[PDB]
Amino acid sequence: ASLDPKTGFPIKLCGGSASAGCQPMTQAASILDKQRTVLAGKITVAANKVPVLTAAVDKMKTAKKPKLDRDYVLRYSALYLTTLVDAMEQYCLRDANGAKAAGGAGLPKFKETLKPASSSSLYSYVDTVKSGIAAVSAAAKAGDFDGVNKAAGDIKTAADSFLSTANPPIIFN
Ligand code: CLA
Repeated sequence: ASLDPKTGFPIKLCGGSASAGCQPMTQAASILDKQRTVLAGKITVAANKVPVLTAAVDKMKTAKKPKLDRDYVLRYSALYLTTLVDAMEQYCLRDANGAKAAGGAGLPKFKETLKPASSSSLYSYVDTVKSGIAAVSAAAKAGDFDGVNKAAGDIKTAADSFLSTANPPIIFN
């Protein structure tokens, strides 16, 4: 019904009718819906790791000689924020062009010729996270501890907002 906070994994038997059965061979979910639960689970893991940065930045400022580890803030941004932004963009793509993005147009390639992730209803939330990445990097260069904390909070609100409007089908295959 929801996705695990850390692992991100998902948390009726009729004859002649799929009846949205969870059991395999009775599953009514499309491969697109299964791809959407995967992307949503990956969005869930990255957003739930935003609290971990907030704690690290608080430990940095409380230290006797406060210093901002540009390397930690930039490495967390490289490891979690790129993940979250790319996954949000992919969810937006699958929503905008439907099956075409699930492999219906072939191997991922340049000149995709499918509806872009931009112009999606949920794309505005992806723009908020892109601003959050820029703030996390700008604050780290500046040395502003408060800037990193709020920017991570802005990303956390945006990712939670995305999932709520997305209403991703949770599929236990
Ligand atoms: C065995 C290796 C393996 C495994 C387990 C996965 C697993 C995954 N990949 Mg990866 N991937 C792999 C190899 C693998 N990949 C390779 C080699 C490539 C390069 C071609 C990719 C390229 C790739 C991309 C580009 C994407 C994934 C995605 C995914 C996720 C969703 C699965 C999916 O899209 O199925 C989709 C499967 C198909 C479209 C067809 C494959 C054939 C199916 C699985 C078998 C059906 C059997 C059927 C019942 C019998 C025949 C029926 C008859 C009618 C024909 C999942 C985490 C997606 C994702 O969400 O991750 C971000 C995604 O966007 N993968």
